[PDB]
Amino acid sequence: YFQGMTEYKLVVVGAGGVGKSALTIQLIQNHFVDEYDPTIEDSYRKQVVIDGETCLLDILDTAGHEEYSAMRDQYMRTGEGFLCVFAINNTKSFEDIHHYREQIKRVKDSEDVPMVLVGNKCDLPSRTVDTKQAQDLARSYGIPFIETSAKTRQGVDDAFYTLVREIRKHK
Ligand SMILES: Nc1nc2c(ncn2[C@@H]2O[C@H](COP(=O)(O)OP(=O)(O)NP(=O)(O)O)[C@@H](O)[C@H]2O)c(=O)[nH]1
Ligand SMILES: COc1cccc(-c2ccc(Nc3ccc(C[NH+](C)C)cc3)c(OC)c2)c1
Ligand SMILES: [Mg+2]
Repeated sequence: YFQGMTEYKLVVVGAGGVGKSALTIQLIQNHFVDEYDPTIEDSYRKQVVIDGETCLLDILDTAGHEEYSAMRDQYMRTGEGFLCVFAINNTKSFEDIHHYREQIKRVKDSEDVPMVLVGNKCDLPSRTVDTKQAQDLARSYGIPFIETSAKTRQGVDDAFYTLVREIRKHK
């Protein structure tokens, strides 16, 4: 019996400065944050309708630069889907995606975790990562790729909604 709307626990991961917080705040507040305030851990919530189903997104916004914590592994165990974010002007953030994916596969002990690859800051002219490279990486992992800008709001809804659709397909 229906006791309230379905809830989805999403975790936003990726290197320092790629725009994880900016993406989340654009989704929740329709606000672009220009300042860089490094995150340790922040929790957000939003009700949306995706494909005719009302649901609640519980979003955990993570730290880019973090050593081994068992506290980190805990929320990666409970998270049901992961936005893996790099910045299209930062090649290192793109190469770090492999490390986030491995970390997630290890803690969930699974090959088939709901995930979306997100290439953020697509409004900047200093692209160093081609769309095609990122699409090929996503195709090799069997996951969707979405280009976003927290500043223009391009792809922001889509990134989160796509992840929810991936979670739904997985169960
Ligand atoms: N032009 C542009 N700037 C962006 C975009 N997303 C984020 N930024 C900028 O990049 C900086 C870092 O954004 P922020 O969301 O804090 O990064 P983060 O990944 O949450 N960092 P951390 O892991 O330290 O928490 C900020 O100055 C922000 O305004 C984007 O899509 N376009
Ligand atoms: C442990 O690993 C996870 C992993 C992923 C998401 C979550 C999650 C995020 C936010 C909330 N909830 C929440 C969201 C925003 C606020 C802030 N309030 C001021 C509204 C409080 C709770 C949540 O609750 C079940 C779960 C937990
Ligand atoms: Mg942040």
